[PDB]
Parts: sequence; C-alpha cells; structure tokens
Amino acid sequence: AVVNTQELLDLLVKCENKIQTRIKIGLNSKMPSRFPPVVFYTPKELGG
Amino acid sequence: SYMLPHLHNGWQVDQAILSEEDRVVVIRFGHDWDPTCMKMDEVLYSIAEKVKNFAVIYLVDITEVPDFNKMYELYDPCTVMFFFRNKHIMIDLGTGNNNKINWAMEDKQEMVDIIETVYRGARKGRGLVVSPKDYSTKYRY
Amino acid sequence: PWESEFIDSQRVWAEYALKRQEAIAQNRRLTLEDLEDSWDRGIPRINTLFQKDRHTLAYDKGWRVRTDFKQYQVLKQNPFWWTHQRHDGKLWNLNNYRTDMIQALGGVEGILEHTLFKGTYFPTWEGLFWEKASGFEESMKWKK
Amino acid sequence: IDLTLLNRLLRLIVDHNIADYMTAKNNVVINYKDMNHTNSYGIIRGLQFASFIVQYYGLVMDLLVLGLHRASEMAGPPQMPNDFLSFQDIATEAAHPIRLFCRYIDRIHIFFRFTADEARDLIQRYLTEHPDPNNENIVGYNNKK
Amino acid sequence: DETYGVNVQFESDEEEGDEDVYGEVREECTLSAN
Amino acid sequence: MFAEIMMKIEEYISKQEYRVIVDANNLTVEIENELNIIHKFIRDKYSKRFPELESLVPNALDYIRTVKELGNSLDKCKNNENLQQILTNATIMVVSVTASTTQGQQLSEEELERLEEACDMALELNASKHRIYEYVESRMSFIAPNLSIIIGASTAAKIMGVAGGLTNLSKMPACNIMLLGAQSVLPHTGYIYHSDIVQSLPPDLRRKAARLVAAKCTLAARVDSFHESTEGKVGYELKDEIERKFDKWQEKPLPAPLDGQRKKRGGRRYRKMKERLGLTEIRKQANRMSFGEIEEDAYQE
Amino acid sequence: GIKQNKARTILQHLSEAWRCWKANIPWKVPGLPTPIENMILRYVKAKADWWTNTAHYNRERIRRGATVDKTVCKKNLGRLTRLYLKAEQERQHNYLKDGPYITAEEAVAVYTTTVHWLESRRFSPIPFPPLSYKHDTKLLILALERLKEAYSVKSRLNQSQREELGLIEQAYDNPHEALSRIKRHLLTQRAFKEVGIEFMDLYSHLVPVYDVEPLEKITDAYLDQYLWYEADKRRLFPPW
Amino acid sequence: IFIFNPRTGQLFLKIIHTSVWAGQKRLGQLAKWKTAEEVAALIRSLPVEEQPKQIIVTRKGMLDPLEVHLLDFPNIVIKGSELQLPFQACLKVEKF
Amino acid sequence: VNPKAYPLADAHLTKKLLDLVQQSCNYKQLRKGANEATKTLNRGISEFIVMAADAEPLEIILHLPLLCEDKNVPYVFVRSKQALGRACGVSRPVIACSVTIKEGSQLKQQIQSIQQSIERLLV
Repeated sequence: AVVNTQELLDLLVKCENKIQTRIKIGLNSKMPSRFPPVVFYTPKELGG
Repeated sequence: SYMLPHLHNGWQVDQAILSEEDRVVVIRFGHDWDPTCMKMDEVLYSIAEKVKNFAVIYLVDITEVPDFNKMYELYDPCTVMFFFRNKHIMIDLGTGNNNKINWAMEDKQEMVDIIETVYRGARKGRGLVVSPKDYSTKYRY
Repeated sequence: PWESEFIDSQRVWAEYALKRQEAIAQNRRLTLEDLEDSWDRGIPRINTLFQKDRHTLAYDKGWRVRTDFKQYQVLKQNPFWWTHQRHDGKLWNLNNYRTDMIQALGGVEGILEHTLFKGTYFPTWEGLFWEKASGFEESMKWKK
Repeated sequence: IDLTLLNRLLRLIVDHNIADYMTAKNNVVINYKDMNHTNSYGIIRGLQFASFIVQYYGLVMDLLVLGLHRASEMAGPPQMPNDFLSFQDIATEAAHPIRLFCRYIDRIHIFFRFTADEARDLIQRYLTEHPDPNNENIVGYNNKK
Repeated sequence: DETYGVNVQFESDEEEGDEDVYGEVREECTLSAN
Repeated sequence: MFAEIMMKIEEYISKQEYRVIVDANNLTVEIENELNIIHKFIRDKYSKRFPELESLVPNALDYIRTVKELGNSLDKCKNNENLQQILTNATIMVVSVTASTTQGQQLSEEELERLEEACDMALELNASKHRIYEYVESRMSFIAPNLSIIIGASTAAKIMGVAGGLTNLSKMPACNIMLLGAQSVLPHTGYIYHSDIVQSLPPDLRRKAARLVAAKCTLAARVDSFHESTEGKVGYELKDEIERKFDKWQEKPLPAPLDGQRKKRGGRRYRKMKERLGLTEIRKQANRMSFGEIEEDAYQE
Repeated sequence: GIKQNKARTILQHLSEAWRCWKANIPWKVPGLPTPIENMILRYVKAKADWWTNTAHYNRERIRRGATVDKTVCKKNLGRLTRLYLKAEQERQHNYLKDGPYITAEEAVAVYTTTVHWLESRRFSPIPFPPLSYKHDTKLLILALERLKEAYSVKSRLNQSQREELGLIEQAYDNPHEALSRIKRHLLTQRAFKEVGIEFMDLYSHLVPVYDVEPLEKITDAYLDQYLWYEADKRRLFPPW
Repeated sequence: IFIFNPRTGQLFLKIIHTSVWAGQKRLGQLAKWKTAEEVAALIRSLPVEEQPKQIIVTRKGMLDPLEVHLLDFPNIVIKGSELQLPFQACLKVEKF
Repeated sequence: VNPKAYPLADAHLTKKLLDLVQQSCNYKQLRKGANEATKTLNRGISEFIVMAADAEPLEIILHLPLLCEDKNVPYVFVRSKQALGRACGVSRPVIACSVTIKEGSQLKQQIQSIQQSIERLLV
C-alpha cells in the first residue's frame, strides 16, 4: 500500500529529508549544498 | 509587576555587578512593558529562586538607565547580559553575537542551563563560554 | 509484499503440516534441517517453532489485542502495535539491505574514504571496535 | 461502558469475584499531577484486562448489530464453529443481508448484499422514517477522497 | 566414596540465541436462561 | 428481659448502681441483631407482595417503615406525604416505578396483619433501642464523662462494664483496654476497635488507631476514676488530640554547580562507593560496537 | 504602609488561585478579603478563558501541521490534559447526576441478548483460577514478561517503575506467593489506588495513557492473561 | 589461589575462607573479580623486583578480570594456558 | 507542686532515687511508663514505683498509689517528669517508673535501702 500510495512516497522522502536536514543543521547551521549521503546511510558499525 | 529588582541609574547597575563575588549577575536590559521583555522576565522570575545559589537577576530599564546603550550595544528590545566578578561573560549561543542573549527564550530550563554554563565557565575563568544548545535555528518542527 | 507473504505462509505452513505428520510417522521431531527452506517464511514465522519459550507462548492468548491496548499503558508509541516478535516472528529482514547499502555507498573502503579512518593509521578495519559512550570521563553515565 | 451493566455482563462469562474485581478496578480515582476524579462511568482502558472488557462488550454490541440469528449463522454451531469469513452452507451465507462482519477493537466492518427487493424495502423503510424530499442525502455522505 | 573436597566455579554461562538447544520443534456447566 | 431492664430504665429516668447501665447496653446491642431477625422475616414475608423493595431499600428500618407504609396497596407511592418522611424522593420515584411493574401477588389479611404487627414491634425495638441509647449516654456522661467524650458513651459503658467499673478500668494498662471486649473475624480487637471513631478511617489505618484510642481513653478512665474534670475538659482536649493525629495520618533551590574537590584518596571505602553503583562492569565487548562485523540482525537495534 | 509587605503575597495568591483552577480543586482563602478575592476570581476567569482558547487554538495549529517547537507542544499537551480531565470530570459528574444512561429495560434487553447468545453457544463460564491451576505459572510468566516488555532502558526509570521491576522479579523468584497474592486481590480487593493518567501526544489526537500501581498491575496482567486464555479455550470471542 | 612460580618455585597459595562466600549474597560477579583483586593485592604487596611481568591463568575465565584489576601494572602480561596443571593435587597432599 | 502527689521525695532522696532508677535502667530492672508500672504492679514483680509530681493531669498516675497499697509496694513522687525521664535513659518525659525484682541482682541492697527510705516519706 506504500508503493501504491504516491502521496505516502512524497511524504516519505519529505520526512526523510526532514530528518537529514535536522542532522545537517546539527552539523552546521548553514544549510549545505551537495551534502553526501554516505554519512546518513552508512551502517552504525561502520561509523555512520 | 516584575518582582525582579531594578537598577534605576548607572551606579545601581555597576555596583550591582560589583556586589557579587560568587554569583552570576544576570541583567535584563529592556522595558517592562515590552512583550519580549515581559516573556523574558517571566522566564527569569520562574527561575530566580531556583538559581539563587549561583546567580542573581536584575532588571534594568533602558529609558531609566541609558548610559549602557552605546557600550553594551543595547539596541534590541530585551538583552540579557551575564557578568561574574566585574567581567562580562560572553556566550557563543550561535546567534552571531556572543555578548547578549537579545531575544526571549521560552524554555526556563534553557535559561537555567545558560546561567549554569556561565557560572561554570566563569568560576573557571573564561570570558567566553559555549551555550549547551545552538540558538541559530529555532528548532521548530 | 503482503500478498506474497500470505501465499508463502499458506503454502509453507502446508509444507510444515505434511512434514510434521511424516515426522510423527518417523516418531522423531522436526529438526532444523527439514524446515530450513521454510525459514524466514510464514506469517507466524517458522522461526517461532524453534523457540524455547514457544510452549509458554501457546498460553498467551489474545496477545494482539494486548499489543494494541499497550498504547493506553505505555507512553512509548509502538510502531509494531500490530505484531510481536515472539509470536509472529520477525516479519522483515534487512540484512541484505545493509549489505547492499554498504555496496551501494562504495564498499567498506569506499565508505571509509569519507571518514577519518586513514588518519587513524589502522592497517586494516577488520579487528577494530568502537567504544559506545566511553569518552573522556569514562562515560560517567551514572552521576548526579 | 456502564460499569453496572459491564459487571452483570461479565458475571455471565467469568467468576462473580473476577467480575466484581474487573468492575471495581474501573471505578477508581484517575489522577493527573494536581487533579483527580473518580472514574465511575467509563472503563479505564489501560488496565491490562481492558482488552478483554472491550472485546467482550464489543461482542455484546455485535449481538446487537447482527442479532442472535445472524451471529449464530456467522459463528456456526458451537460444535463445529466457523472460521472468520465462512458459513456452514452458502444458503446460510445468503440467508441474510449481512454477508460479512468483522469487528475490530471498536471498528465494525459489515458487508451487506441486497437484492433489488431487499434494498428498496430497506430504502423505503428509511425514507418512511427519515424522508428525503430534497435529495439531501448526498451532502453529508463521507467518501474516500 | 566420601569425596570430601569438591571445587565449584561460579560463571556467567548459558548465553545463547534463545532458540531451541537441539534445533527441534519440541511439541507436547454451561449458561442457561430459564 | 426488656421489661426487667427498661422498667428500671424508666424508674431511673423518672428520677431525673451501674449494673443496669451495662445490662442496658448489652440489651441494645442485642436489639440490633434481633431487629436484623425481624427485618429478614419481614423481607421474606413481604417479597411475595413486593420482591423488589429489598434491593431498592436495603436499609432495615426504612424498609420496615415503607412496608408498614404500603402493605398490599402500592397505591401509596402516589402523592404520598407519609412516604416522603421515610425515603428520599429518588427512592420514592424508583419504588413507584417498580410498583408499577411488581410481578407480585397480594397478601392475605392474616399475612398483612402479621407483617403489620412485625413492623410495629420492629419500630418498638427501634424506639426502645434509642431510649436505651439516650439513657446510657446521659448516665455514662455522668459516671465517666471523659471516656464517653473520647470513645462514645455506649462503647464507654461497654468497656466500663466488662472491665468491672471505673475503679477497675483505671488500674488496667493501655494494652489491655485495647483488647477489652475481645473473644475468623479480626484478632486482637476489643470493643474500641469496632467503635465508630476507629472505623472512621481506611481499613489499614485501623489497628494503630486502636492503640491511639486505647491509650488516651485509659488516661481519661484514670482521670474519671477520681472525680476531677467533671465538665469533661480532659476528654475534649484528648479527643482533639486523637482526631488531630487522625488528620495527621490522613490525606529548595538548585545547588551551586561546583565540581568535586576531588577523590584524592583511594581503595578502602571508595571501592565500596563504586561497588554500589559504578562497579566492576564487563569493560570489554559490552561497551564496544565491533567496527567491521554486524553481530545481530541488521536494523533490529 | 501595607503594600510594601503584601504585594508579593497577592502575586502568590494569584498564581495559587490559578494553580487551583488548573487542578479542579477548591480555592477559598478564608483570610483573603472578598474584593481582592473577587478580583483574583475575575483574573482566574479571564486567564481561564484565554487558556482554554489558546490550548484549543494551539491544538488546531499543531494538528493542522503548523510548525511548532518542543515547549509549545509540551505546554499545549499539559493544557489539553487539564482541559480533557476537566471535561472528563464533568462527564463523570454528569453520569452521577443523570443516572445510568442506559435504561433498565434497555439494560435487560442487552443482557438477555447476551444470555441467549451464551446459552446458544453452550458457553461454560470462566471459573476463578483454582489453587493448583495447571497453567497459573505459565500465565504468570506471560504476564510478568508482558509487563517487563514495557521497559526499554534509556536506563533512567523513576521510583515506581524500578519498584515495578522489583515486584516483577520478586514474582519471578517465588511465583506461588505471587499467585496467592493475586488470587487474594481478585477475591477481596475492591478499593484500589489512584490510576495515573497522562496523554500520549499524537498530534492528531490525544491518546490516554494509564499508569496503574504495580501490585495491581501484576494482578491485572495475570487476570488479563488468564481470562484471554480461558476465553480462547471456551471460544468466547467468535472469529469476527 | 595457587600462584606458582615455575622458575623460583615460590608457591603463593592464598587461603580463601568459608566465611568469604558463606553469606556473601552474590553471584560469580563477585567471585571472578574477587580472586582477581586478591591476586592483584598480592602483586601490590610484593616489591617491584619481585613482582612478575607475565601471569598465566589456568582457567580461561580469569584473564578478563585480571585485565581490569591490573591496570595499575600495565607492564605485566596476562596470557591464558593451553596446558592445565593439576594444583588440586596440592589440595590432595595432607600438608597443604 | 501538686498536693495530691504524696509522698514527695526531697532533693537528696530524689538524687538517690534517680541514680537507682538509672542503675536499674542499666541492669534492665526498670519498666518505664505508667502502663508498664501498672502491669508490673499487677504481676507483683515491682520493687518500687517512682512517679512524677509534674504530670499534667496528675490523675493519670494517681491510680498507681492505690495499686501500691493493694500490692504492698513502696511508691514515691519525683519532682518533675523530665528529670525522671532522663534518669530512665530516654530523652522523653516519663511520669511513672517501676523498678522491678530480678533474680538476685546486685541492686537489691540499694533497692532495699531506698524502699525503707521511701516508706518513711508517707507519714
């Protein structure tokens, strides 16, 4: 039902970017350009 | 109302800063009828007897005491400056300037932690402490 | 997908029923070697057959209504309000998500070029470990 | 949930001391920080057995919703009971408008099937009790937007 | 035999994965209105 | 027994030793369960006329007055001023509602007159009980004023009688007047455990309260074994003390954030100071994350 | 001559009357003079109407999806908890005033429908758990395991939660004193302790969350596991 | 505790009383760290010329508490043993 | 003082009395309290009773003279309950103490001398 709901897929990337934006403004208050996904998506054992 | 005490000239302010040897002189520079200063004085009143073991809170009207307007750059509605043993304690809040607070925080625990940080870094001797929060973003979600 | 989950649960608990009656015919117990192809499969997972507490969980009736009503007792919001790990098993598996994620971000060493790992001069990353909240104050987790 | 009625309904299915406990457990003081009130009407919903009280009171209201005849057709005979959406016979299935019924915790889902006669007799009984000269039934009609 | 004198060793053993040890499927009046 | 006792009571109230007092008190606390006998008889005999007044009026004297009020005729739940002296308007409303639908047959004339004389002797027992109560409270406030003020004059007369008078009640300790009137219902309880002032509190607040009422009334008993405080000021003061303790049982800034001077001495006490809470932990593979490997299933956390 | 001592005290009287309004408790200061009392009452009514309105307005703001911070939601949730409990106390007192809302013939209709169902099902009623009940240790282990599952450790539980953990591990130690205590509670305990309430703030709606005293939680959890086991055993709940 | 020097034959055998663990109310969470702290207190008792720099544990569940209790002595080496030596035979001789 | 407190020990006798009551507290021969003095008078194990003249009201121990005449036990009133309470090894005021008989205890000569001395006071 997620793959069928396009409103939920839009909301899912909106909330994912919201979580990533809170991580990024916890890093630096200036919102970056081209922030690497590697710091978010790396597993916790490998540091991410 | 504002049961916090008031400095009505430059002598009352400078001797109120020089009065304390082991407590942070927290001074609000603003007008009691301002809404920003009214909320900031509500926050300072709700913690005035919490932090009484390591701080003192004074209110200062800008119209009544205008001599600190140029030196302390009191050009915002409320400013909250922190002093300890005559030294002006600056705080890297993240707002861009470190000298004053210059807005009204609504969390009284954040004001308790800012005063507690100023106390810990000032008895250690720093003129600049780092706030235990970053106030550059308003953290609204 | 849920449709795939239900047809594989139907056909896999059918296979368990035939394997169970042929293992009662052979007087033995169903081991891990049969039911290894059925493993992360079934809506009660086949995993749940091999639990120590399983007999105890045969007396936990009404547990799904209980997990729904945990929202009026526990302030922590449960995202798995609908299931329990004990009774249904783990109805997902993201181990290959983690492997394909490591491979997509560039491999382990393609990840570690974004890090201070080569500044640590560890000759390889294999024998290493973190210290989760050890710090400089020895964590001091417990203090006033 | 009337706790007198809930007490009497529970005394049917459980021990009378168990039912007296479950009802007296719902007639307690509910307390926030400074404020507290005696909960005498409803159930407290975060008792551990409130899951049982809700499903049993919901069963009672399913007997109100289905009737004893259709609830007995849906549950089957007590000797060989039916599973969820199954009847003994397809004639037992088609013997009522209510084909399917699923009560969740508090949500009911009732699937009906009508003929033209059954539907227009039900519509005529409704429009006898709640007449609609304006075709004013389309307005408050919830849809799935 | 008496065998008087026997060591004990208190250990924090028995850590496992909470599945079965040997990997087996171990299986073992009415109301009336008048 | 009622004639032998209460004609002496009538002779003593018309004059306005203590064996008549204790016998009157024992009589009236037997009157209450004799009234329970009469009430259960009336409940069994009237329920063919009205099988619902037991659940609606469970109070025994109100039930007796409302089935002496009604009888066969449940017409007298309508506009009844006489029933308004007995029950609340809520109770009158609900007995009128269930007298509209009674499912009860009428009585006989012999059955109605039998129930009538049963209710009449029940009111005779109730008025006799209250007459005994008024006499025993008057004569016990004259005989032992302070004890009557503390406990209540009926229980004061009971514990004065089973102890054997005031001058035997004084020279008893406080630990025996608690168990005075004792005998599987509650153990180590006396007449002053089943007092109204000791039951005026939660059930776990009870036993200790007995020791509070047993001691102070003992003082009161000693205080009125000699004939001082005839007005009862010692009883008033001690009773204020009793319910003051009953109400007593019933229902700072932040420190300046200095750091420690520090722990500069070690071992001894300090290893126990950490063995309480910050003790010898695993210190290996419990504080670690194991950089390369994934040891669990991947995102279980 | 009097306002140089009295003024701080009347501010504490203002804040105390407001705290007593927020708590649904009586505020009558006997030594306070009734014009000052009437002005504090007036202040409390004005702040009450503003407070109710700003709680409902901030709730429509939060529920609509407008961007708020942590202290606005925390403050809002406290305001709505006190307002929802004022409404709930008014609901309970309306039940005590307006009688049982279900009529006597309505109640016996519901009841006879239930007895005709349970006679139709040949339902044998769930008995009291016997003394050497075969599964009472199984249901007790499931009950205490379920109560333990309610604790994920941030590592900091309060006095009552770690006291609950102590009572659970004590019932793990001697399960039969626990089962005897539970059956004693199920037989005789009819007066209980205050159930704490708070509200899980989902932003669409407030979910009530109840903290029961842990001895009562253990008795309730065993009763829950027992009744659900026996009702599944007796097929009380039909498959719908 | 049998603390046997191979080279000097000086066996430091510590007597552990019955009253140390008859009424201790503890698990092996006292036991491992207790035998480790007492052999560390032996190490702290002796002078630095007589302290060892290599300690061999027979039973493998003791080198991990010995790592913790000997952080005052990082100069010493705590290895396990693949060869176990029967020092219960010392218990079996009547003198010891 | 209270005129019903009779006999009343003078200063030398009450010094000997409080030292004997202190020694009996040490020798575990002492029962503090008016109810415990009433008990050990009823059991007949009391050597002698001391009481406190500054007990208000006095009559909460004035049953104890009558018990000391029905048990043949010497009784005497100390000046104040605070000194008697401290002489029993408690900081609270104690208004009535019972020095009791024990199995051949070493205070029996002091207790006999104080008995002979405080039966001279009631005269």
